[PDB]
Amino acid sequence: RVNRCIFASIVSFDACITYKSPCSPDAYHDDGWFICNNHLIKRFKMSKMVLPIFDEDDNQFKMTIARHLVGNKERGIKRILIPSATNYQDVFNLNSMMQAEQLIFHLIYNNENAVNTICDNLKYTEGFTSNTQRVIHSVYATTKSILDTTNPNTFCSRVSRDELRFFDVTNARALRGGAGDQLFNNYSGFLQNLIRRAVAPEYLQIDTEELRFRNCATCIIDETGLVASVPDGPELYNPIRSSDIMRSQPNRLQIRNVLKFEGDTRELDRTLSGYEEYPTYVPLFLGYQIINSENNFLRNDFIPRAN
Amino acid sequence: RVNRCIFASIVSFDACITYKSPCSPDAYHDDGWFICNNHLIKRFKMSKMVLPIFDEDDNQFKMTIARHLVGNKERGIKRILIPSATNYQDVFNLNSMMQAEQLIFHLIYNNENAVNTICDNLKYTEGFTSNTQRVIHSVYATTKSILDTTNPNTFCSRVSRDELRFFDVTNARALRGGAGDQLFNNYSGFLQNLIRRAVAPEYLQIDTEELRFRNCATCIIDETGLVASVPDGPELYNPIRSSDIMRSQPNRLQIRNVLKFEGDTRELDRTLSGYEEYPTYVPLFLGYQIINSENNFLRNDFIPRAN
Repeated sequence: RVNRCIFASIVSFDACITYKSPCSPDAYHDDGWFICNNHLIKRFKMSKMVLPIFDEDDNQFKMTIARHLVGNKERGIKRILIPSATNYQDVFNLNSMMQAEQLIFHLIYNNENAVNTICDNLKYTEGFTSNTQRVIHSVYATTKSILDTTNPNTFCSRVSRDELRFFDVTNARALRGGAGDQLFNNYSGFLQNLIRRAVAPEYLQIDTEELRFRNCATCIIDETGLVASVPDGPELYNPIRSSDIMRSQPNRLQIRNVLKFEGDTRELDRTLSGYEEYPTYVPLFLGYQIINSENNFLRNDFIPRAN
Repeated sequence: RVNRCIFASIVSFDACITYKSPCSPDAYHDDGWFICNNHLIKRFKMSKMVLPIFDEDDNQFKMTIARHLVGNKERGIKRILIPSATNYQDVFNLNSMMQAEQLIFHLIYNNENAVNTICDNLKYTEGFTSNTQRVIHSVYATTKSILDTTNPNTFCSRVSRDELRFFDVTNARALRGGAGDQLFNNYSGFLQNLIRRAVAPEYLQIDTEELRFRNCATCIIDETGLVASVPDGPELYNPIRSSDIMRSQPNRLQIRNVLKFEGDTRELDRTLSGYEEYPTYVPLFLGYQIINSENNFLRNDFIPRAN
């Protein structure tokens, strides 16, 4: 009934022109992700999806998982999914989109100086006190109201030190972790919640048993933020297919369409019926997870967690 | 209209007891495989499935791929998918099933001595010449009629040397291959066709472009046949779930159901709607493929192929 996306309250606070809100209907779900899918695929290279864990005794249990939207020939900056604090202002080219987007992003990355600069650049204009002040305060309040819940510290911490989620394999039966954990713990609580819900483990630990869902990692935590780079090998094929983009003619991309497949393949598809198609898009997979015996996985209330 | 599975012609040539034929309806498809899915999952640890390849210019192209039916705690013999000539009679305990099954398996692995022994053991019985003679010729003729088509040599070879399928990564832009290729070329044409349609490459080569579908291998070619052992790590999780088994109560397995998941997770599934479920089962993925420029992939007529 109520939207639960940070970008859902985006407003072009000129008080004259209306504003957009392209959030998909899944934003209203209490899934734990606080970004609508459209904003997830437009702002970052991610896409919500679910990973179901089965058994032999007919039991269902599912955990969320993200997906790449990056291709092959894109290298460097274009491979970045969630840039870190140092490398976000350059990759989001913030002087292009709306002012409220800049405010939201600067709140996300704890850049208070940018917030003050946008506020005092807004202040000098005519008609600020009419509606701009109240609208910018409403946007700020909504962003804070979404940011605090994801934050672990807050006023009174509802933190559950149960799911030891380490994005590394060093002393698996311990709390020892590499610099990846230090980099991951350097994000805002919203960022940590998003990256925790986005990437699913390839090794899992419940009670005393060990589970495995992949053989090699897919992404890696870097100083340039979360980057979709396969370790030790050429980048994985990703067909991109269809995704939304800002189409208002500011500038056009070259794209340089890598594949065309000019041949005809109607008969081959016709002769192969439903065989559980198993789509070949590349999902995220990184890290080692440990679950304590006492913990529960049915806490629908969004709890930031901490390892 | 006509079944294209070897095991579809299985008949208990006693002329008194009726015969079984549990092939699924997909056996009648001209999909390239020559084993019904039911026999595929009952005799070997495979299950047919398809894998579509996309582009950016709205084109479709799909190739076959097999699936594991092996769990985690199974080690050694139970990890064997398609046993080789040396290690097939021990793993298939051939003295337990029907005689015709033994004949088929001995024809598959070019064990002519076993064929002659089964024939001259059948010869001495009463009523052999009445109908058992013609039934054993019927079974032999059908098995040979399926075996020769997959065979490359035969009478006149319809072999195409365009697809270079290497189950190794050594001198990718060359014909050099490791011992895996030598072991693979030691199988019957039926076996080669099955393992060619079962495992899909992790790198693909069309013209000059390089494609990728996995970051690390899943199975490995051994002297003990095709064994489903992931390299460099613990065995992958596989729920097994529901599969057919010989249900006549001769003996009962311990199974030792590994997971039970006593917890309740109805609400967690309720709060997550359709999010591209992405099933987490383990498919086969091994080898490097090269496609020449002029080759075609719409040949409905099955061709054994040779690298």
